[PDB]
Amino acid sequence: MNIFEMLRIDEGLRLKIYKDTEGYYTIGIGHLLTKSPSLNAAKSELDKAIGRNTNGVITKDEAEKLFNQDVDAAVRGILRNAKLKPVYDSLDAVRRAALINMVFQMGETGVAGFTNSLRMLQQKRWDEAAVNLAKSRWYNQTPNRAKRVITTFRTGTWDAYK
Ligand code: NA
Ligand code: NA
Ligand code: NA
Repeated sequence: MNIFEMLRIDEGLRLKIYKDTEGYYTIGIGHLLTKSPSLNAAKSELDKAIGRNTNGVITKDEAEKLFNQDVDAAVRGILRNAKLKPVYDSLDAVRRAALINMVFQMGETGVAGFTNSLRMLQQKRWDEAAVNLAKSRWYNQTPNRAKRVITTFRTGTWDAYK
């Protein structure tokens, strides 16, 4: 198990534009296109992201390219953020993947706002961090995925993904 396989489990793979859990146009492996309600706006984002006229359908290789870029962007965003980088640096490799997963789903700014959870993770108070992470819109709206990510932070194992 690794961050790519973990996110593939959590995000799935679809090759045509569809709406994510928040109702936002998405493609591939959880590649958010736009929060706009305009499908045309989402298709333009897709064409710009892929570099060709797509009219809403991509290949698996194209989906995997966006996914690679998106995982890279999540790590890059953690490392450039003054609140996330110290937490990331303090974690082991499994829990680092759990933090990348959150940033992939919610964005750098969203995760960096979890001030109290981040402090408990930096303190390595894993059960307390897990309880605190569940007191969130994130957990309430995607509880099964959040439970998997939280179990990864709690245990430092891949038990929730195997
Ligand atoms: Na708490
Ligand atoms: Na869920
Ligand atoms: Na589990």
